[PDB]
Amino acid sequence: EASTIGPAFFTPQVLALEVDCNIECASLLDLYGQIEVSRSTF
Amino acid sequence: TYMKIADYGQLGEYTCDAKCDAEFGEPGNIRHLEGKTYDYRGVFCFNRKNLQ
Repeated sequence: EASTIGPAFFTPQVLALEVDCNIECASLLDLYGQIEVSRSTF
Repeated sequence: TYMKIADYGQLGEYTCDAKCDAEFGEPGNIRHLEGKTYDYRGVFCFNRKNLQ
């Protein structure tokens, strides 16, 4: 009958969105003077 | 309704072979009786979404 019979007979359609809601910063990386080392002390 | 032939009568008698006549016998009954018929019914409901 009407919905007084289990919550397992009604399969819920699973849609395909995904809220993220988080937040990063910008980056000061490219401005800085890039350089590349190979040992662990220079 | 229908027929119900009850019991055949006793017709013949084995009379003597001189008399120019037979002798009456008992009759039969047929009993035209009847009988009815019954009916069976019930119901059941539903929602519409809760069934989709």
